[PDB]
Amino acid sequence: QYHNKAHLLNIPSWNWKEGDDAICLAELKLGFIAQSCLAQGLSTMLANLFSMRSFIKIEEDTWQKY
Amino acid sequence: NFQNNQALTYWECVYLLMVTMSTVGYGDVYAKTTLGRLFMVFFILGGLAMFASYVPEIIELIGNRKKYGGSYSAVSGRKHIVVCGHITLESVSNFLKDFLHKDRDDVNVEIVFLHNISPNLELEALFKRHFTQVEFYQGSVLNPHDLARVKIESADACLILANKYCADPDAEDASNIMRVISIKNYHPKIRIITQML
Amino acid sequence: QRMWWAFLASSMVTFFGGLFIILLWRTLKYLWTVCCAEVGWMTSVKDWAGVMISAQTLTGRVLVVLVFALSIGALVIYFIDSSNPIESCQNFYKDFTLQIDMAFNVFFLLYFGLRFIAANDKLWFWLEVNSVVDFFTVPPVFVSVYLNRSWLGLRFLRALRLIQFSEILQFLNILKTSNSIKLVNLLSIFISTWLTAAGFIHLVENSGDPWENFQNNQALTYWECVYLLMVTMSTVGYGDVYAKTTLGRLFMVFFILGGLAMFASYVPEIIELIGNRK
Amino acid sequence: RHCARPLSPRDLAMIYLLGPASFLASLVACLALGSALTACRARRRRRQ
Amino acid sequence: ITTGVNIPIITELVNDTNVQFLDQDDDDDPDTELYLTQPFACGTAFAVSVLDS
Amino acid sequence: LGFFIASDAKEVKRAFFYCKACHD
Ligand SMILES: CC(C)CCC[C@@H](C)[C@H]1CC[C@H]2[C@@H]3CC=C4C[C@@H](O)CC[C@]4(C)[C@H]3CC[C@]12C
Ligand SMILES: CC(C)CCC[C@@H](C)[C@H]1CC[C@H]2[C@@H]3CC=C4C[C@@H](O)CC[C@]4(C)[C@H]3CC[C@]12C
Ligand SMILES: CC(C)CCC[C@@H](C)[C@H]1CC[C@H]2[C@@H]3CC=C4C[C@@H](O)CC[C@]4(C)[C@H]3CC[C@]12C
Ligand SMILES: CC(C)CCC[C@@H](C)[C@H]1CC[C@H]2[C@@H]3CC=C4C[C@@H](O)CC[C@]4(C)[C@H]3CC[C@]12C
Ligand SMILES: CC(C)CCC[C@@H](C)[C@H]1CC[C@H]2[C@@H]3CC=C4C[C@@H](O)CC[C@]4(C)[C@H]3CC[C@]12C
Ligand SMILES: [Ca+2]
Ligand SMILES: [Mg+2]
Repeated sequence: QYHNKAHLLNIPSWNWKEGDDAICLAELKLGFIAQSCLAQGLSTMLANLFSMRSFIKIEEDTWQKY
Repeated sequence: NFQNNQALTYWECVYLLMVTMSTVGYGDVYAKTTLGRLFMVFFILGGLAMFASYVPEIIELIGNRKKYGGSYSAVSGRKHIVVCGHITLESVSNFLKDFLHKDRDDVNVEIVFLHNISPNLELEALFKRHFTQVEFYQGSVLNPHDLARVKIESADACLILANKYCADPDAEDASNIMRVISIKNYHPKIRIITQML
Repeated sequence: QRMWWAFLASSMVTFFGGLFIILLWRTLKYLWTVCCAEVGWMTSVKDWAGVMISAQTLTGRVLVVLVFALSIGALVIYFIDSSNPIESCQNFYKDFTLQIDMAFNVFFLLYFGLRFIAANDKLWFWLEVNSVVDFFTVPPVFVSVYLNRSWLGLRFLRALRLIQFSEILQFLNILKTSNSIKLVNLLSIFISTWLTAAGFIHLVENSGDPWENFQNNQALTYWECVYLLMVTMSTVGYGDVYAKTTLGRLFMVFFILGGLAMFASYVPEIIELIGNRK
Repeated sequence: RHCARPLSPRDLAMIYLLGPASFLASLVACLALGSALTACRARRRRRQ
Repeated sequence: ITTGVNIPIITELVNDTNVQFLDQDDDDDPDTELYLTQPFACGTAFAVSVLDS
Repeated sequence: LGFFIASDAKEVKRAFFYCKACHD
């Protein structure tokens, strides 16, 4: 949650410059939903970029191949 | 001076420790040397505990498996229906009594139950009584593989039963709603007869 | 002068030829696939056989009761014949027991045919305990009747037929309560395992080790072997009677695990099921 | 041991094939009985 | 007559396996991963699990 | 420092090894 995320910003040792990264699942998911609202299909495009995927080929010509 | 030696083969010793470790005891073969008896004293504690705590566990691990994990085999010229939902002894007995009554025509319609919970002894006996008319399979409606096992694509209809005596009617209604959702997701053209509280 | 491989191998090749033919049909279907509203007469006959073996009609109930009675009778006949020597000569024209045994075995063969017809899957039916018992029971006596010589063989496997008894009591609508079904199941399994293991021990101890020219034989009666496996399976142990042959000791090694677990997990349950009541 | 005698080739063939022959005969007899009973039931059903 | 399957909709699902119920014109498979599913590939389904990367 | 989209890091490694003279 974002309100619980704001608590971490009050810690003296919590420094954003050093790399203290509080990935907010609700915040990022809502941002992805809004970006999909701007342009449909962008959420999956962004999600697949962060995910490490191999190089797989399919014999038959289907949508899954492309 | 090695004068206490006993002519024991390896198989005889294996049999001896089988007899000892199970606390059976025979006295036909036993350790006679001092070192053999000291090792028997230690192995009594060790191997007896290991046998007692291991053999039932190994037997229960090997024995357990799916019992109704097969797939229904459709027969040409005969139709079948699939029954899911609230599957208990009382509901199944009532459904079979009101479905296979002699007052109807000579209808050859097989009944295939799909339930995620294994039946108890009474339900198994009831299924045995209707040996040629009723078949049972274990699986979840929300699982497409279980729906494919009972050959729902060729089923004449799908019947869903509800627990009318649930503490929370909303929860049971919702569970039936997602059972309907799953069966329609697998095959949308299948006929659904379901109870709504 | 010893003729036990004949009776062994008649049933042995029966079971093997059955499995071989089944796998051959399956492989033929497989190769054929790879390289290339009225029900049928087969379906109607299968439904008829299933209805009959499930005691859904008067004839089915009579057949099931006869199966129960004749299983008990075959077990009693084996008990009577256990006192006879391991290998002896038979006449078939003066002994009534042999004729009764043949009638029982013919009935069991017909029942096996009905069960095979009613079976959904033939491969898994072929590996059923009852099917194996029939395989190793009927061809032995069939060969014995012409060979005029009788070998004790694997008749103890007849006791395994008792395992079916509970199911029989469920086909006749006699067993309906869960407690009664559980009690009958436990009693049948326990008694059948005990008697079959006792018969196996009796056979291996009286015949002796085949590779030692049968010089390891021990004069053990069937009752003595039953008492021995009672003593062993309860982990009591006496040493007054024990298996001396290699086959007997191997079977004792396996039965220790099996029967000890079965006794420990069954006897208290049977006692608590019988004892409880209003 | 009066039954002891040389094992003729017919004895070998019968010993190796009596089990399968008996089981095949049982299957054939049960198939014939089932066919006859089903035909009789169908005849009694249709004629009414 | 404009049916509702053409309306752009994105659905937040906590359980990935439920993604099979979102669309009826695809071959559902429980073993298929969420990213391989058609409703996710079309931008109509989103789950926080894909954020674990 | 540039951000690329590519199948593997060895593919993007070619960007730092690109030579104008060698690919004139
Ligand atoms: C289900 C589990 C517990 C089965 C265990 C199998 C047991 C019974 C087997 C596995 C290994 C076997 C041993 C392997 C080798 C030998 C040495 C040989 O000279 C005599 C037989 C003997 C001594 C065997 C006896 C039986 C044995 C102990
Ligand atoms: C000499 C004696 C003890 C040998 C006994 C061998 C037995 C146990 C073996 C030999 C061949 C085996 C069969 C070979 C092939 C298959 C097909 C498979 O899908 C299920 C098991 C099944 C049906 C096996 C069951 C066990 C089997 C029958
Ligand atoms: C249903 C299950 C339990 C059946 C398993 C088959 C068992 C009981 C059969 C298959 C092979 C058989 C053995 C094969 C060979 C011989 C040698 C003979 O001189 C004495 C009997 C003996 C030692 C047999 C005893 C019984 C036996 C072990
Ligand atoms: C060794 C002795 C006990 C054998 C006597 C015969 C057998 C079949 C005995 C042992 C177990 C008994 C069964 C135990 C329990 C029940 C359930 C009851 O609702 C009907 C009778 C029935 C089914 C019994 C029938 C007779 C039965 C007495
Ligand atoms: C409550 C339950 C466990 C009771 C079980 C009954 C037991 C004790 C009975 C049932 C069957 C009986 C056996 C049946 C037949 C024989 C063969 C005969 O030549 C000697 C007695 C002997 C070996 C019997 C011994 C006792 C026996 C095993
Ligand atoms: Ca779908
Ligand atoms: Mg059926």
